[PDB]
Amino acid sequence: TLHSKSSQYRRLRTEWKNNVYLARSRIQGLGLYAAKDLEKHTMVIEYIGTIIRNEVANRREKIYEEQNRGIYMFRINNEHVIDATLTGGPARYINHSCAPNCVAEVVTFDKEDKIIIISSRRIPKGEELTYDYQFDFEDDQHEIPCHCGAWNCRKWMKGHH
Ligand SMILES: Nc1ncnc2c1ncn2[C@@H]1O[C@H](CSCC[C@H](N)C(=O)O)[C@@H](O)[C@H]1O
Ligand SMILES: [Zn+2]
Repeated sequence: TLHSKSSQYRRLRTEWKNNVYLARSRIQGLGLYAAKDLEKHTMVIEYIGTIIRNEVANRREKIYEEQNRGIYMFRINNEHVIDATLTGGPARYINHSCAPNCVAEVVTFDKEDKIIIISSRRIPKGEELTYDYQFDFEDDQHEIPCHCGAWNCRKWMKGHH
């Protein structure tokens, strides 16, 4: 079926290169933009990387912090993180917004769990892609100023300089 989840994912693997482009962000550093008008609830790009445990992720983040380099991770849940720092794709440049246009959802395809960035509304060509990073207050991580610039911006987020 053309509109099934598995078919959407299969189309994603061939189309994602045409959905997005990397450019200077209107938020911070580099960001990811819609290369074309994207319909609502459409799969945009997969957050690829290496699935690791919290223990492993915290040890990696220390390693990275000692280098002059960005850290690129997506937390799936309390147990696992996708580390995109070494093996990620352009989805790792997607910035946080307190008022985002995309959502990240787990999708299972041929025996694997995947994080797919999905539009939560129509996105015009040239608009920056964002999702909400999901920083819970219960300690866990550090936190930096948020510069997403939205009206309801919580002024803080999880991350690094
Ligand atoms: N709304 C926002 N406000 C401030 N910093 C942000 C942000 N969204 C993303 N970032 C920064 O981007 C990182 C997440 S990865 C996003 C890619 C990053 N902009 C880059 O050019 O490499 C975090 O370390 C954070 O510092
Ligand atoms: Zn914000």
